[PDB]
Order: sequence, then structure tokens, then C-alpha cells
Amino acid sequence: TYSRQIKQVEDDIQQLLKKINELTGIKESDTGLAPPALWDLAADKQTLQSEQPLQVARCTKIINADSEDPKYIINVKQFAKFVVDLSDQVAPTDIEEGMRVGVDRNKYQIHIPLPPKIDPTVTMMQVEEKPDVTYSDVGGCKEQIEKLREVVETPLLHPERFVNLGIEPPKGVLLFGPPGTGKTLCARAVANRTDACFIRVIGSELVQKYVGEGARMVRELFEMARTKKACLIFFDEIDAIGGARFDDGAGGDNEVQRTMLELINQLDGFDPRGNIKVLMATNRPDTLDPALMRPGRLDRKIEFSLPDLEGRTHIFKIHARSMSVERDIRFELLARLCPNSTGAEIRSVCTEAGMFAIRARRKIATEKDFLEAVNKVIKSYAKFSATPRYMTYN
Amino acid sequence: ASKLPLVTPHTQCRLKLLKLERIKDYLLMEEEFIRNQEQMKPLEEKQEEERSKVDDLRGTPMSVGTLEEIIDDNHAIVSTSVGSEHYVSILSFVDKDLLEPGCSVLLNHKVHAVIGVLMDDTDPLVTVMKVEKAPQETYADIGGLDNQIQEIKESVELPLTHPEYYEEMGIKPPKGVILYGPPGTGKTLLAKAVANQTSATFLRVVGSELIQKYLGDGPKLVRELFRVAEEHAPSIVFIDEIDAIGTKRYDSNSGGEREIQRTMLELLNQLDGFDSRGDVKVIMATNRIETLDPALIRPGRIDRKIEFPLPDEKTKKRIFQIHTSRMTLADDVTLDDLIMAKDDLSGADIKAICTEAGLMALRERRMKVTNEDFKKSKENVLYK
Amino acid sequence: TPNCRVALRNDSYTLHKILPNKVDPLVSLMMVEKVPDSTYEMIGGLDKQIKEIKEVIELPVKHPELFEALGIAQPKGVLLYGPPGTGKTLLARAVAHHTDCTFIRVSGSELVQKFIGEGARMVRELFVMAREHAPSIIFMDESEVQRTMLELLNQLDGFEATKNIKVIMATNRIDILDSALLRPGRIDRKIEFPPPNEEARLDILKIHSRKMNLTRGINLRKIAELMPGASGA
Amino acid sequence: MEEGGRDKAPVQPQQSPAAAPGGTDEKPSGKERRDAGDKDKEQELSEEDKQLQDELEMLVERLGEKDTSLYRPALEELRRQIRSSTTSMTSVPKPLKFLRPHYGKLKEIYENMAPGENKRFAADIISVLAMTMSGERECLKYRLVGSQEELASWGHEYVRHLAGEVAKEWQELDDAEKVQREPLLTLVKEIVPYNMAHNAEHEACDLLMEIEQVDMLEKDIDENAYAKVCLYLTSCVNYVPEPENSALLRCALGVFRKFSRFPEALRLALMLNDMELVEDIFTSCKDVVVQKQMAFMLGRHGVFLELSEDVEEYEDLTEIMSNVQLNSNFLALARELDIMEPKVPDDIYKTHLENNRFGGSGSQVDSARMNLASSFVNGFVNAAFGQDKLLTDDGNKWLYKNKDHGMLSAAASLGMILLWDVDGGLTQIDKYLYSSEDYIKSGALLACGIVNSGVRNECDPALALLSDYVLHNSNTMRLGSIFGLGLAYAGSNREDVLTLLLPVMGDSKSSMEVAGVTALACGMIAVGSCNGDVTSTILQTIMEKSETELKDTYARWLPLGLGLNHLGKGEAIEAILAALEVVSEPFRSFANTLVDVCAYAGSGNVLKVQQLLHICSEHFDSKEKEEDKDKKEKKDKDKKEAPADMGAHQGVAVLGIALIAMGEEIGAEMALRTFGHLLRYGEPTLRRAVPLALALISVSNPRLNILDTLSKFSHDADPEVSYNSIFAMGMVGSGTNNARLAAMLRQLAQYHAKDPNNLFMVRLAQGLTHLGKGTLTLCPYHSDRQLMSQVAVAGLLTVLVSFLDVRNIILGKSHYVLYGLVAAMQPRMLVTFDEELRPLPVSVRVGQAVDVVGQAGKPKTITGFQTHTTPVLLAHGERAELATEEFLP
Ligand SMILES: Nc1ncnc2c1ncn2[C@@H]1O[C@H](COP(=O)(O)OP(=O)(O)OP(=O)(O)O)[C@@H](O)[C@H]1O
Ligand SMILES: Nc1ncnc2c1ncn2[C@@H]1O[C@H](COP(=O)(O)OP(=O)(O)OP(=O)(O)O)[C@@H](O)[C@H]1O
Ligand SMILES: Nc1ncnc2c1ncn2[C@@H]1O[C@H](COP(=O)(O)OP(=O)(O)O)[C@@H](O)[C@H]1O
Ligand SMILES: [Mg+2]
Ligand SMILES: [Mg+2]
Repeated sequence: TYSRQIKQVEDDIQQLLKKINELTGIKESDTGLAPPALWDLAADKQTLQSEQPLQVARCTKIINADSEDPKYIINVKQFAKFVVDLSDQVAPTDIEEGMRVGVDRNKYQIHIPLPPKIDPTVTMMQVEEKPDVTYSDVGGCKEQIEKLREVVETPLLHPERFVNLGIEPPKGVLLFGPPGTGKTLCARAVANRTDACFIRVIGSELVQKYVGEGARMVRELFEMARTKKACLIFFDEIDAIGGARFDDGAGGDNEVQRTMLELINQLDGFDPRGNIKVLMATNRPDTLDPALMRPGRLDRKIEFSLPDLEGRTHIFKIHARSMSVERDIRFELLARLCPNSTGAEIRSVCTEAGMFAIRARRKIATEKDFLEAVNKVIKSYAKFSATPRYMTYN
Repeated sequence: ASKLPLVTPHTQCRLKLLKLERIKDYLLMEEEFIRNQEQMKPLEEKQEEERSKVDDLRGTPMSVGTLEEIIDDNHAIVSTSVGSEHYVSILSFVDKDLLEPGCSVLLNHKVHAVIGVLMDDTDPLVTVMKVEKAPQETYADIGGLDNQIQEIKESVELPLTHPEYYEEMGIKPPKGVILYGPPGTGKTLLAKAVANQTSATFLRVVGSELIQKYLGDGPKLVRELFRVAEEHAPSIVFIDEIDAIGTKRYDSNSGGEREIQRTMLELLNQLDGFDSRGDVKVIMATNRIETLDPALIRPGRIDRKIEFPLPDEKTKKRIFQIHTSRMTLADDVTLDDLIMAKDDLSGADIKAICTEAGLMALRERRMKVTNEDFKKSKENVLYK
Repeated sequence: TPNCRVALRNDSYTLHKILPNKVDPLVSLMMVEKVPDSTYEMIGGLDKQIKEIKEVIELPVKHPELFEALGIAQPKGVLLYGPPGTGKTLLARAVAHHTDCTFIRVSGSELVQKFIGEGARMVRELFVMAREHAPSIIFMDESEVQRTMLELLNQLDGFEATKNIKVIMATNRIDILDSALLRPGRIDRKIEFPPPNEEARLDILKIHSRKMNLTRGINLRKIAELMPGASGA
Repeated sequence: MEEGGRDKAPVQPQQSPAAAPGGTDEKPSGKERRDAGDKDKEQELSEEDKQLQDELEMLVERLGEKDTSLYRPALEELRRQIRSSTTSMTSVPKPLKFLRPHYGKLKEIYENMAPGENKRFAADIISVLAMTMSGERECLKYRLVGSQEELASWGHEYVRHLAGEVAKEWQELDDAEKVQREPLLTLVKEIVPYNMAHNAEHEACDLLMEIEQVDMLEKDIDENAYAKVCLYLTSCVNYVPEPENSALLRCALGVFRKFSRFPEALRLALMLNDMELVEDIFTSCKDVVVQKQMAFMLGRHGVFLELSEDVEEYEDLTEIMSNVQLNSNFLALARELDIMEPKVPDDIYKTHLENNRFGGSGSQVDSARMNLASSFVNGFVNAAFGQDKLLTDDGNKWLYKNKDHGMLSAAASLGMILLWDVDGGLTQIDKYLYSSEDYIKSGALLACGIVNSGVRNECDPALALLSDYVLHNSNTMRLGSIFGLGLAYAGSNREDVLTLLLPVMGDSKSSMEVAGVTALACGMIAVGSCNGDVTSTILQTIMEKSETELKDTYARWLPLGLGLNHLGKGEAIEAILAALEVVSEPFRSFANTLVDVCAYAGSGNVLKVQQLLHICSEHFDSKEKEEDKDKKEKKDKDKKEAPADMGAHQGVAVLGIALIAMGEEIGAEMALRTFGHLLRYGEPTLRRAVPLALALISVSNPRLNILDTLSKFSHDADPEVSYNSIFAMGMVGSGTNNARLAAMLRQLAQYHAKDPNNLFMVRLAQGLTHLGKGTLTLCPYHSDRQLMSQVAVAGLLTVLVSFLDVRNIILGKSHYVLYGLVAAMQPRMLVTFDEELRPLPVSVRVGQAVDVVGQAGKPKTITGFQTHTTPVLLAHGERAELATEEFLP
């Protein structure tokens, strides 16, 4: 009824919000500047306080000390080397050799030790954040879930039942099967439930242009692994990181083999890694080198096969619990119609048959809509099917 | 800016009056609230006194730095342009959230302390493969197919335009879409139609140019590619001719097939990574569908498989009707004789015969196209 | 302006003055390559091929509307073929020289590389300089050339809106290139270059015999018969 | 340009109305038959809403407007039929014949005469006939008439029936979504006196439709979520009889007339309590309506069900009182022990593990104030039947060591361990009560008042805490004996023990740590009447607060219980009653805003808010009334939790620009508690904006303001992924932000969200706009956190057990008589529907479907399937009886 009276009372304050917030100051879309009233701690004090008593303290690297005297041999990025001194702010204890320290620009003396260098693309692959996959969603392979879980988390969540028995639990485990079987999806639940550093590694991220370049990434990776108390290291598609050694004539594929041998040395012998747990995942496990296949690195060897009948029905109950359906259908008929099938294929059946409900104008799918999914996904897409040479893994 | 997203009465109501009247009171309260500050305390003006004081802090030479670590009490190790890195402190007008490892900042000239960050410039790779505008005409240009058009709108367009149908259903859209058939059947043409249709960001890359001459630059290019595709919005990633990564070998590749393989491994990760993917759609096309790795083809990574047949003759006459629409056609010609000239001709062949016939018209400067233009036009196009 | 040299003071780095412009990287590129610039006046007896290439390239610049008079799309791809030494480079240089287009060949070299970019992970980064010299023509010699041309034609099949950008490939023995390149919806016109006959050797003797200090009475017809038609070189 | 040819309507309506002054006089047939030809042709050629560009309605008034102005007024012999041919033609195009000053001259065509039965030519047409014109009547015409001319002539008397029949035309044409225009006609009509138009459309709404009750019923309470004092006073008591007179849905009475309880009349919800006790059907809906009367939004009802039919249905009152409270116990007796909860989870202190090797060594923090937080390893994790047998040794060996308020604290944690209990909570205290200690007996008997929270059976009317009170000549025997009785009997309205606690205020004892929380204890009991409590407060306030100029022991404790005793009404009398009561010097006029705005918790009266921040904006205040302006912002912390997303964005968008951004003391010291009184849940728009001012501690201020916002920021329940944002701040909190004043504070912050794996619904929003108190149990701690002198000595009474109105968690409850059903539910997001197509799409979060007692969450709306039909209460209320019916084969 009051067409202008609602409209101008709307509009004058929808503009006047800007007309007073300009008077406050949120404007001048920056080039890298703060909100104008957040830096007010450094309005006056830290302008002449974080700058005028403070200095650059350029960071360096220790070569070695000497006896009887400090006389520290220092090193910098490009420039020369010096024989430097402490400050009074430090004891000479934690000024150990091969260490980064912060050093003033004029006297060239040492202020504070630093954490060492970490290569940045190794820092990127720390996960920092967790997915949402719950162990309810990996239904069908419960014995594999338990046999994995007893290695992964039980010494971490309970480091007393193994100690008071007097056993060292296994530290290595690989996971393998056909594609789409639930390996990576099974790992996402591990990343869900876990609490420590879950450092993921995909093997194709380690192929580098320079010679031996990836091996140093492996080294620094296990360095920051050894910095933490407990840590989980995830490996995916390790056929790229190594098959075997087969060189002949023109020696090819060597650069992968050097990084793989470095991974071997970082896994076993000569300062063992301690509380670091690894986890591999491949598609075809036959190509792998047997020294990598040696236990002590790859203890648990979990098979992933297709579910028998009941695991398949359970997968139907997982992917099919959350969609508007006819109530009185049965899934066991569908699991009879899918002898050899993965949970990905079953998910494509459910998510396809919902689209069969969206075909004409229905809101709840039917059993014959499921039948229209089965012949298409199984039998019409049955030309490709992706499975059988991966059943023999060749 | 983001002040009241509640617009749901959508009428002349006392609610929509009072929403503003309340916010009218709050914001007049903020006006006369701050009005005492510039009348009572003009010591700091806060429009140019504090900002000019920041500009008095920062020097006029503003050196550009590089981030590699963060220590939280506003000092960090930052890299110089030469490489001789420092351990400077960070100021407080520095908006402590954009700072990531590898980011570029602004340093002091004197003590090299972190003045601010810099919103870094783009385009090394983004505007190479980002599609600028709508390429061509609409789905009415296609004709004759009419079924897989519903399939592609089904998997791609409808989840965008109607995000209610899947939520009333309890379902997510199918992930992967692949195209295959004989060459010249309109695989790229349908992608032009979708690129006309959509509103999301659209990315296109040939499957040939995935390969590199340096080792690992392939999979690195893959990782930064899906980085770029993820970081913007709900986009559409198009890949044409992905057989060519498997068919041809090039001597610029210092690696053999066991580097192409590793590129396909990293790509195989980037379709179905354990990471949260996001609103990214994948559309693929080839003609040798039998050659490539089926682990890429499995449901879960590619859901919908779409065959393109050769056109039937009633679709062929429709395609003749399309490509002979806006041309001055003399009545000498009969399209039906032109239909059965080749038993398995394509729309590209039809368009080639039409355009080459127009070239035969322009050789003789004419405007209409005669029959013998088509008679020698099929001789030029077809047989050699 | 972006990408311009300036003068700069040193104490406070205040911007002093704008200096002269940087040389264009395309100009430095062609200065590196040094194609033999040519004209119609040094063509020996190829006039029907001239009439073909005028129809292909000369028309969709000076008369783009003339294709809208017929309702057909404009051609984009040219394949020249014939034995080497038969005028391919001078012809393709000459056409752009007369229609005033930026003759930009590509070789896949790496001295050229620093002017395209630091790596130029595609060929497609060339298109910035191409549409920056928008009435331009791309030239190619004789498998990386063959994939590169496919990467060009997949862009300018409708994915690039800027016109007046055309590509030209020259080779011999047309049957040994790609069948996907031999898809009939791809190549717009293919032009054969034959070896010269006794007529078409005499005029190359005429044009080429211009800069020499001759003697009166030469009878180039006899010498043109003495050469049994190898090529123009 | 296709003109001419078909010009019949720009020619014959151009000629015959032009020949009408030449055919009015001396042509009596041409006056009327051409006017009838101008009535049926403009009528029938103007009914269709497809050709809205009519051929006369924007065509004839090039000459027919001056012809109308020289036709109706300038004729002066307008008879009884030619007004029906004249004013039925000249009234149809007149909102578009005239320009925008039509509003004062709709009457110069219509009020000459309304022609006959005006809806006869407004039958087919929707809103271009007169509904827009009637909007021009009720917009300006009935505003100028009904400003001070309500009881009047034709400008009201016919306007009631005209605005009645138009409103029947809205629910007569289509039954579209134009039904909600009837609140926009009945409400725009006589804005303040809404009752007289609600008389004109309430019985028409009774005869309107039964299906068209719910969306306009939601539209009316949508218009009643926030309103002016008289329109919320009027449209809500008009909103009450709609599912009582017209509809028989009748189970949404008590939870939605708690809306209509306080500002209208305190006896109105008692007459609606009678309306509960009259519809005596069976027991399902009768049961479920009276379920909420004990521990879901109110108390003070347990003397009203002792009628003459005490067998089982009027013996429901004992079951309401303690047996469904015992079902709230049964949530943790069965339904929490079955899912996850062991007797000692205990491992968040074990989650504090990794700082020994994260950068150096450990075994360094050995402060005795760490043990104050280490008693909450016992205290916080053990709520909801987390009972402990010799697992209270962290409170046992610290109970006999030092820290007298820690001897109160470890003895007071047992009440937080045994919550909602009457069965053995008095027996678990006595094993550690007998210690002969002023602090152990007072904290333990203080916990006795905590265990019986919500019971109000025979535990302590004058039994235990009165015996704790009568020992007094000293410390917390005097103090902690009045706290638990106002705590447990805070939901009670009993006057007798209020007059046992009235000589505590009337003592005028110098123990001001007792006399201050006396107002906080008696304020929690009463919210309405008994002005003698307010007299007892103001008399000691004049005897003690006047002859001094000292600390906020007075200011934080004494007027706050007066705001409790005058909470919740919009009438603006109580501000006159208490603001003119202690008219005084400004340190005693600290209580200006207390009773003023404590009456105004959730409403819309933002004119109060401009007279709440225009008086003292900054004034530069050289240490003068920074506490009064911090309290002036403390009373900005209402109005924002429930205007249904109206002021929350306008508090994060105004206070983050105003006070913590551009202030000196209010923002730097205090103005973050709006995010601790506004919310308890959490969204990242401020959840990732407060650690910009927290993780930057900026110790240049009195840094225990920022450390006060550490644990307070952590005030948010419903536990989250915030262990990074808190454990990082305790990781830098190991070295920095020292443990000498904060070792209780960082682990107090960490343990606060996830004490248990449930019990957090404390947000004063259980369902929708539900109040459910707390506004008495939650407020005095946020008023108590002034700045200091209470982190060590005095505030250890309130920092443990301040808020204890935790009405549990869940809504997934069967409550069958046998209790055999589990559920058939489907949890989703909060709804978005206001008006849409048919089955209004409710919400969009279909991806979750359970059938068990699982988690609730804040923005959740839950429905079902199976044709269970859920016919009990149908909206919200978390104790659905869950009957079923199968008239759907
Ligand atoms: N037990 C299961 N229950 C439900 N879904 C499953 C199960 N196993 C597999 N899936 C489905 O299969 C899909 C693929 O999972 P995942 O990525 O782990 O396959 P994979 O075994 O790692 O093989 P690939 O290495 O090819 O991915 C997942 O999206 C998941 O939904
Ligand atoms: N069904 C059709 N209707 C109309 N035009 C068509 C059709 N099929 C092909 N064309 C024409 O053929 C040309 C080539 O189309 P397109 O390149 O998309 O086919 P393609 O199968 O993608 O070929 P390639 O196998 O080389 O990728 C298009 O320009 C289009 O005009
Ligand atoms: N028709 C011709 N007229 C004159 N000179 C020619 C002709 N054909 C080739 N040449 C000579 O051949 C050389 C260029 O070879 P060309 O055929 O253009 O490139 P390519 O041999 O790489 O295809 C020039 O030096 C030119 O003098
Ligand atoms: Mg996988
Ligand atoms: Mg194609």
C-alpha cells in the first residue's frame, strides 16, 4: 500500500550505510593494507618501538666451532665467512654446528638460533585439515578396516597395551586392489579419525627436473617427520616412485631409482625413524621392487577384493539411505545382479537411478528405475569396465 | 557491504519497513556516534593523519620481498631479491591473514621490515587457457542429435541452473563426462555450444599439449592447472584429444613412455584425489576411445559415456538446411542428390562443400551458387 | 605506460622522467630470423597460384563484408606444397608484405624463447603478441610443426574472437602428414607448386639477371633450354 | 508505427463523452445510454488482466479528464441512477487518470457516492479495479481520517465494510499467495488500533478456510517477531485466538503464548493456562502442551493442577515436575552411556601432551593456579551422570592444601558432576561435607543447591541451606548459603523463603561480598511483583552506596537483581518506576540503563537503542564513567539474539567498526562480551574475526581484558574444530601470556566448549524465539567480569556455576506410553520459507537421516516419513508424543 514509503526508507539508509562507513573508514581498497582501525596498537608506540630499537639481525649458518674459545665459523647466503662471537643473551650450549642463527649487520655476532631450512613444497603437502569420511562409509571390508586400524591408531591412542606386553608394533603397511575398490576412500577415514601430522605424499610429485632433486625432498620430508613425536606418512601411487631396477645398455629410468633407494635408506637402518608410521597405496602391486616389499617396511599387506554379497548390500545401504525412494524395494536383488562390481560402480547405480527418477517428473525412484540403471551401468557400459586386467594386475 | 541478507517478505510489509527503520536507527547512531570524534578529538584525524603516519613509517623505496616461513610474533625470515635473506620484523598494518609461504610482500628499504603484502599480478598461465567470450551460436546450430544434448544439459547445465532438483532427491550430479566417436562428428562443436550456454568459468586444453620436454614439468603443469581451476569458482574443465598423449611419441620428450605414464598417474590423482575437489566439472573428448587407460575411464572418475554416431540422412538434410541457411541458393541445386554422394559423410564435410562452393562462386564473382559448383565441389572436397 | 623504460633518481627512488620505449620483442624476433623480404616483382611465373592466395588471404581483409554477402565463414588455413626451392618463403612473405600484415614465422627455436616468455609452456602465449599485432599471419616450415598447427587451429576454430589471424604451413609430399590434419573440415585450400617449365625458367632468368653487368646479346632462351628444370634455386 | 484504421476507442469515446456536456442537458436519453455504453464497455473491456494497456483507461482522459471534472462536480443535479452510471465509470481509471497527488482527491469522484455494490465490477479483476485504489485509501486517506478521526463519518463507517469486502475479495478470487496482503490491509488499516479491524476479519477468518490458517498464521507471527510496544501489545493478543476460534490445531498454545505472556498481561497466559485446562480431550496433546511448563520455558505452575479429578491426568503435574525431568536424566542414564560416554573420558588433559617436544623441553609450568583448572578435569567432563568413585582425588588432595575459594570450588564441582538429580546427590555431598571448614561446607552445600536444579521437591525450603545460613558470623557460611537456594528455587515463585532471604538484604551487614550477591540471589526468584524486594535493595543502596565512591562490588551486583526483578516487558513504566527511584549522583545513577533495558530483552523498540547510545557516545571521559559506558554497551547485548537475524549482522557490522575498531576503553576493555552474550554457537564471520584482536594480545592495555576475552571468546559451546585456535594460543600461551594469572584461564577456555558430548542448549532460542530464562542465570557472570580483583578471590563463586539452565540437548525423543518407538526422523538445516508454491519447500539438507536420539545442533529443522503424520504438536517442542495414523492405503 505504501509503495514509496517502504522504498525510500529502504533506499536512503541502504545508501547511508556507505555514507557513514566512509566517514568511519573501511574504504581505499588496498594494495596489501590492514583494516584501518586494527593496527591501532602500532599507531604511535610500535612505530618507534618495533622499528627504532629493533634491528634486522640477518640470518646465517654455522659451519663449526673450535675448542677453548667461542670463535664460531659462520656462513651466509652469498658472502664470505667469519669468525664470530655470541651475545650475552645466549648460553653457548644451543649454538651447535650446522645451524641457522640470527646475526646483526655490524659487529656480526649471534643473537638467537633458528629452525633449520625446510623446502617449501614439502611444507605444502602437510594436510593441516581433515576430510569428512566416516568408517560407516567404508562398509563391506570390515575385517580389513580392523586389521588396518589395529596397526594405525592403537599404539598411538594406547601406548600401554603394547609396552606392557613387551612388543614393538608394526610400522609399515601397504594397501592394494583394483581401482575404485576403496583404498583412497579408506585412507580418508584414517585422515578423519587421526590426530597427529598426516603428511600426504603422491609419488608423481617427486619426479623432478634436476638429478637427485627429489631425494633431498625425501630427506627434508623425513627431517620434519623426525621433528614431530608421532606422525603418519601417506603414499599414493608408488609405482611412479619405483618399480624395480632393470637397466640395460642406455641406462633409462635411473632418476626414479635413486629416489627410491633413498626412500629405502630413510626407511630402514642407521638411526631408525622411531615413531613414524607410513602407509602406501598402489593399483598394481606386482611391479614393486622386492627389497621395498621386504617387511619391516611393508609389514601389513591388506587385500581389497570385491564384496561377496553382503558387503555389496551394505554398500547399497550406504549410498542409498539418503535418497527419496519407493519404500518396498529390495537391494538384495540388485546385489544378485552385480556379481563383480565396485562401490564406485554401485554409487553410479544409485546416483544414476535417481536421475532416472528425474527423467520424467517423479520424486521417488522405483525398482524398475534401478533396473534401468543396472543394464546401462553394468551392461551398456560393460564394454570398458576397467576391471579384468587389473584383477590380474597387468 | 553484507549488512542484511534477509529479503524474504518480498512485499509492502511492516517487516520490510521496520528492517530499514531499525537499521536506520543503528546507523544514525553510528553517524552521531562518530560525530563526536571529529568534533571532540581532531588530534588523530584517522582519514589522513594516521594513514599519513603509516606513509611516514614506510619509506619511498619499497623493496619487494618473498615469504618462506612465519613466526607468529610479527617477525619472519623473508627472502631478498638477490637471495640474501633476512630475519626482519613485521608491522601491524600488515593484515596478518594473506601471508602464505611463497607469497610476495613489501619490505622496508632501511631495515627491510615487512611494510605490507602485495596482491600479486597474474596471467602467466591463466589467460592462456581461460576462454574470453561466448565462442559462437547456440544449440540451435547443432541439429539432428537431440538426445545427448539432453545428456550434457542433464549432467552439466541442469545442476548449475536448477540446484533444487538434486536436493529434493537426495543426490549429487554425476562427475565425469566423456565424448567419443568418429572424427568430425561435432565433439568440439558441442563444447562450443556449452561454452555459449554456461555462466561458470570455462577452461580448455588440448590433450596433445600436456606433454613436455622437461622431466616433471608435465605433472607440475597438471597440479597448477587444477589449482587454477579450483581457486576461482565452480568451473568447467574441457580436454580435447586425449588419445594423442598415448598415440604419438615426440623426440622433445627426454623421458620415454615412462614419463607420459607418470603424467597420466598425476592426472589420475587429479580426477579422484582424496582432497576435497569442489565445484569443478570435467568434459573430455577423443576418437580412439579404445586405446587409453581404463583406470581413468572407471565410474567415479568418468560417469557418463556418450557415443556420437554418424548422422542419418534425415539429420544430414537438417545439417544441409543449417549450413545453407543464409546463402543465396539458386534453385538449380537439389540437396537430396548431395546426401547420398558419400555414405558416411560428416557435418564438417558438408560445411567444407558449402564454403568451398562459395569460394567457387567468388572465383566467378557471382552471388548465387549453381549445381556444377556442387558437382566439382564434391570432387574438390571428397576425392584426392 | 606498462612495459616502458623510465629515468629514476637514486636517493629516494622518485620517478624522474620517461625515456624512449623498449624495442618490440616481435621486431627483435624477426630481426633475429631475417626472412628474405620479397614482392610481386620477383615472382617467376606463378600467377595462378597468386590468384589463389589473393582469394584466400587478400579478400578477408579488404572485403570482410563480401563473405557476409554470401553467408559463408572465412577461410583460416593454407597448405602450400611442392618441392623445396619453389618460392614458398618469398610467396608467403610477399603476400603479407603487400596486404600489410605482420609476417610471423615460428621455428620452435629457443633463442626466440626469451621474447615469448620465460618458458611459454604452450605455443598459445604467442597469441598475445599476435593480437597485439592483430592483422597478422603465422608461417611454418615442414612432427612438432604438425601438432603445433593443430594447436593453432583448435584455438582459431571459434575459440578466439579476434579475426585477421591466419596460418600457413608449407611442406612437400602431402600424404605423410596427419590424417586428423587431413580431416576435410580443417584445411581450406591446398596449393601445388610445380617445377618450372621452359617458360617459367626464362622469367626467373629475367628477374634474376637484372643486377649483373651483362653484355649485349645473351639469348637466355637457349640457356633456359639447357637447364632441364630443377627448381627456382 | 501502426496508427489509424482500428481507431474506434480513440474516436467514439473521444466524441460521445465530448458530446456528453452537449448531451447531458436537453438530451436525457443521450446522457444515460451513452454513459451505460461507457460503463459496460470500459467495464468489460477493462476486466481482463492480459490487456493492461486498455483502449480507454490510458486513452479517454486526454479529454475525459477535463470532461469528468466538468461532468461530476459541475452538474449539481446528480440523481440516483446517473451516479451509478457516472461514479462506476469515473472511479475505475482514476488512480491512473490522476498523477501521484491523487491521494488527497480519491474522494472527489468516489465520496460523491460509492456506486452500489462496487465488487460487481470488481469480480474478475485482481488488483487494477480498486484493490490498488483501496491501497490508496488505507495508505493516505484512512491515515488522515484515522489519525485522530477514528470514530467518524463515511471516512470510517463505510470504510470498515469496504475494507472488509476487499479483504474478502483477496481470499475470494484465487486463494493465491495474495492472502498475506490481508495483514498488509488489516495492519496498515488503523495501525495502533488493530483490534477493531481484527474484529472485522477475525470471524471472516473463522469462516474463511481451515487450510489457509497456517501460512497467514506464520505470516502474522512473522510480523510479530519484532514490533512497536502497542502493535506487539495488540497484534499478538489478536494473534492468540486464531488456532482456537477458527482452527483446532491447538497444541502450539503454551510455547507460542509464552510470546503473549509478559508484555500483554501476566494473567493472560493464566487465562490461556485455563484454555489449556479446558480442551480436556485425551492426554496426548493435553500431555504434550503441559510438558513444557516445568523445564522448557517457565516454572511457577506447580500449584495449578490440584483440581477435583486427581487420578492421572490432573496427577500429570508430578510427572511434569520430576518424572519427565527423570526422563531428562534418562537421556544420560541410558542414551549417553550407550553411544559413547565412559565414566571418565578425562583425555583432553591427555590431549594437552605435545608441548614437551614441540620446540624444546617441558615440566616447567608448576603454578598452583593450574590446579584450579585441574579441578575442572573432574568438574567439566563429568556432567550428565559422570559420577566418580575415588576419581575426585584432584579435588581431594587440593581440597586440603590451600586456596580457600578452591576448597569452595572442588566442593562446588560435585554439583556440576551430579546435575538434574534428587536421588543420590544429597548423599554424595556428605562424604566430603563434614570437614569442619568454612569453605568446604559452603561450597559443598552450595553444590547441594546445584544438584536439585529444576527439582523443587523437599530438598531445601528451610532444610539444609537455611542451616548453612544460620551459622553466620563470618565468610562463606554467610555467603554461599543464599546462592544455591536462589539457584534451585530460581524457577519458583514461592514468597515464604523470599521473605526468609529478605532479612539478608535487610541485615545491612558489612559483608558486602554477601550483600551484593543477595540481590543476585533474590533477583533470580522473582521477575514481576514484590516491590518490597526493590525497596530492600534501594534502602541499603542509599545506606551504603551513597556515602562512598568505590569499586563495582556495588555496581555489578546490586542493580542487576533489580533488572532481574523487572525483566521482560515493553510498557516503559518500569523505567519511570526505578529511574526516578535512585535519582542521585551519577555513580549511583549507574543503574540508569539497568531496569530500563533489562525489561527490553527481545522486542523491537530501537528508539530505546538510540536513547541508549546517543546520550554517552565517547565524551573522552577522563576516567569518569567508563564503567557506566561499559554497562551502557552491556545493555546493547540484548535486542540482538532474537530479532530473527536483524541486529546480529548489524552488531557485527557496527560494533566492529565502532568500539573495538575506533574506541579507547569501551572496545579495548569490554566490547567483546556482545559476542559472548549474543552467541553460544558459531559462524566464521566473527569466529575468525575475534582472534584478529585475541591472537594479537596487545598487552599495552590492561591485558586481562584480552585474556578476559580469551576464555570468554571460548564461551561458545557446541564444540568445534577450534582446538587449533585455542591450543595454538596455549602453545604460545606456554611461554607468553603467563600462567601466574592465566593457568586456570587457558584450560578453562579449552575445557569450556566440549566439557561432555552433550548438554549445551543454553542459547535462549530452543526452537525459535523461545525464551526459557537464563536471562537470569547467564547474565550476572557477564555483568560480573568487570576487569579484575575476581580472577583470584571473589569471582570464584560465579566462574564455576553461573549458568546452570542447561535444558539438555536433543529433540529426538519417542515418549510412547510403553516407550518402544525409536524415531523416524531426518535432520536438516533451518528453514527458509515465507511464501512459496503449495507444499512450501521447507529446507534443503536432505543428506542426513537417523532414527535415534542423536545430536541436535543449532540451525536444525527435523521432519519425518513412514506416514507417521506426526499429529501431536507439528512445529517444534522436542517431546513429540509421536502417535501414528494410516488413512493412506
Ligand atoms: N566399501 C565401500 N563403501 C562405500 N563406497 C565405496 C566402498 N569402496 C569404494 N567405494 C566408492 O568407490 C570410490 C573410489 O574410492 P577410492 O578412491 O578409495 O578407490 P581406490 O580403491 O583408491 O581405487 P583408485 O586408486 O582407482 O581410486 C569412492 O568414491 C567410494 O564412494
Ligand atoms: N551434427 C552436426 N551438425 C552441424 N554441424 C556439424 C555436425 N557435426 C559436425 N559439424 C560441423 O563440423 C565441424 C567440426 O566439428 P567438430 O570439430 O566439433 O567435430 P569433432 O568430432 O570435434 O572433430 P574432431 O574429431 O576433429 O575433434 C564443425 O564446425 C561443425 O560445423
Ligand atoms: N618462382 C620463383 N621465382 C624466383 N625465385 C625463386 C622462385 N622459386 C624459388 N626461388 C628461389 O628460391 C629461394 C626461396 O626458396 P622458397 O621455395 O621460397 O623456400 P623453400 O625452398 O624453403 O620452400 C629464393 O632465394 C629464390 O630466389
Ligand atoms: Mg584411489
Ligand atoms: Mg573436432
